Amino acid sequence: TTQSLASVAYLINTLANNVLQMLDIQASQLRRMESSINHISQTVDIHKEKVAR
Amino acid sequence: CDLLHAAPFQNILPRVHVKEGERLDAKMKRLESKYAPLHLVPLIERLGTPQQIAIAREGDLLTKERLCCGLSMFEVIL
Amino acid sequence: RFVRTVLPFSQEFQRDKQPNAQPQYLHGSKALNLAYSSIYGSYRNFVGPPHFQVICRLLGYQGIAVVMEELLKVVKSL
Repeated sequence: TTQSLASVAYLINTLANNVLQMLDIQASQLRRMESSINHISQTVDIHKEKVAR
Repeated sequence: CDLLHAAPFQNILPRVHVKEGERLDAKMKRLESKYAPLHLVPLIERLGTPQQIAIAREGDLLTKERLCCGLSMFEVIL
Repeated sequence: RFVRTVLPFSQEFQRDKQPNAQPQYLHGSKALNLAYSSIYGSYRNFVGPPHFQVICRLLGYQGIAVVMEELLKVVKSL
């Protein structure tokens, strides 16, 4: 039973760490995506004003 | 009115009062140094992505150049 | 200032029907709706600088150019 309890706790810890790591990289990718979208939106709006001028 | 609000970020300073004892050049240089952080282009140039530099330069060019700086259209209509 | 004339020579505008919805969609509560209508009722009897500046802000530059070109065409036809 002690061996089983130690193994179960070890499995839970590694799974939790892996999930947290996966979530963090996903958030980092999303933040990088947001910056690119903002740059594209800024580029579009300056392009439109030049045509209006 | 719109251009008036963009003066701080374009190094557009007014004519400050100068009295006996000091010259215009020294006062203007001190005043420019005081408002240096507000100026945008060099702050982006020193640190910032090239894309940010290009966007800021284009935005500054569009804002400074407008149709009340020696441009009219009533003559064309006539 | 521009003011309305007398004995109109044209009555063919036939504008679209006004949209009607709950008070919330327009100026919040019913009590607030009456106050705003009264406030803006002073601008109905004339057209002046306040109307022109709002038009400039809303239309930007594309609206001005297209309006000017259309007015030129109207003058040409007349």
